[PDB]
Amino acid sequence: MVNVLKGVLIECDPAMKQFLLYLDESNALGKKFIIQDIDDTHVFVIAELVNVLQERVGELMD
Amino acid sequence: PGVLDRLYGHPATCLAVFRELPSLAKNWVMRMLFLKKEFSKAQEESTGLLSGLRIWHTQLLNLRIALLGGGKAWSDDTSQLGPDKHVLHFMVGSPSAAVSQDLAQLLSQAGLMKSTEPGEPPCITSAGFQFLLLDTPAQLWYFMLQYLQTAQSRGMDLVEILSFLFQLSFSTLGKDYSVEGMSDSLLNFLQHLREFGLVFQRTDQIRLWELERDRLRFTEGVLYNQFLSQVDFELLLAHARELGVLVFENSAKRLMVVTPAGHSDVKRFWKRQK
Amino acid sequence: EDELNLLVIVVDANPIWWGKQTLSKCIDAVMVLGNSHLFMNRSNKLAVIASHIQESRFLYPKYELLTSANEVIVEEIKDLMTKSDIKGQHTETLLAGSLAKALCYIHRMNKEVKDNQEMKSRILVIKAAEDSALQYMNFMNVIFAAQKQNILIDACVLDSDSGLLQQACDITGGLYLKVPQMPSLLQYLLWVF
Repeated sequence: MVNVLKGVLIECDPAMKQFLLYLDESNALGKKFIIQDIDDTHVFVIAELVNVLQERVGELMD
Repeated sequence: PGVLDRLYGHPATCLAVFRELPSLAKNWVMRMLFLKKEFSKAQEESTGLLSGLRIWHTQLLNLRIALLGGGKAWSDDTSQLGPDKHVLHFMVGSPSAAVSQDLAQLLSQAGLMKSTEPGEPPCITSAGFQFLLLDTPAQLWYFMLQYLQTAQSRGMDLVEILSFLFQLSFSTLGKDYSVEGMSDSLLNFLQHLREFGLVFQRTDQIRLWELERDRLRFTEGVLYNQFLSQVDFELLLAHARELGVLVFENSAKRLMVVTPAGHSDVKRFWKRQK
Repeated sequence: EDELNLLVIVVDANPIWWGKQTLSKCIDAVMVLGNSHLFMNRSNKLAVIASHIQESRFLYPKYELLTSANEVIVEEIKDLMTKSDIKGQHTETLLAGSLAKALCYIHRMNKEVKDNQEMKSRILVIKAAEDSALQYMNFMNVIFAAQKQNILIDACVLDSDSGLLQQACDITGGLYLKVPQMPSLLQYLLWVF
């Protein structure tokens, strides 16, 4: 089962904020690159480099 | 009179018994201090002997004058003993003892100037690795050594003392780290150095804990694992992450799991053997 | 330092010191204490008296004098050691006599000082011995004189039971301490009073 590995960052956000990151993912310019996938409602596989952006954008956004 | 040797003897016995491993000696040594002491002491085991050595000079503070001179006489013996002996605990003991002899003003500046012990304090002072505890006794020794010289007219030691200058790099480090304790020790060295030789030398805050919390926000740096060949290899590789305590998440119906970066390598090794 | 201060130390010589088995050490400690006391202020003076079994005697009479004080004390005590009044041959000591001597000295020093300003004095007793009924009138006479004089009599009982001394401190408004651990003598002298 050690078939495949992928370095990624695991984000453990709440059931409220997660959907904003996804929203952030779409309807965005130079984006949609951001989320690898939604593993759980709470957790997402995302970014790497994008994490700095996702966090900052969330901050700036309401 | 006869009672005197007996009573104090019992505490000599107690210190002797739990002499080796820890730091039992300090309290008992003090009691021992009051009641050729140095010559006789020398035979006894080093640790504890040094402890007694340390506190006795401190304890001195007419007949007292006689005592100091007597101590001065065998300052060499302790000094010979100090070197040669030279853990952090031991190291603390050797400088603490040296420091104590220094304040007494019994030690000969010459002799001290050319001795390994002075090199050793700045050596530990230089190295980043030494702990805060070693640092404070090392620092104190230096301060006391300089304190001892109330002249510098005739004090070769106030040359080697200059070895403080070497410390600045160490202070730069220490500063880089948030080691306030170390820095304070440095300042004491500087201030003391200047002192000896000065003549010769020319609500509202509620938003501030919230602004601190704005600098912390979570995610983890991570490996994901997928496309696992059969369930036994998820469960082995998963249980071997869970005992390593670096599972961030798991879902057995996905056959998918997550490890933070610090145990990527123990997983990469277990994936290769079994 | 403005006020001249005389501290008289009465040392109980009794052979009880044998039980103490050391007198030599007690002297060394007392000397250290005196040196510190004299060093604290220019105006401090010290007088030392020995209350022996047979009689009271003056060991010594400023800090500059300390070297003199040390020699005078060592020599004086050695003379005292004599066999008579040996061990508990005589349980008591002549404290009344010692106190009388102390008050006389304090008075004389005071008169000279009277020419000048006021003097403050206190008496310290290092007590090894036991009190006796015969002693009551004489001791109390001296004690009461001190109280009237407003001279505190402090007492450090290394051992034995001198009730009169305990009473003496109470009347005098002085301090009385029965020392547990006699080897801690130096600490008591410095700390206690």
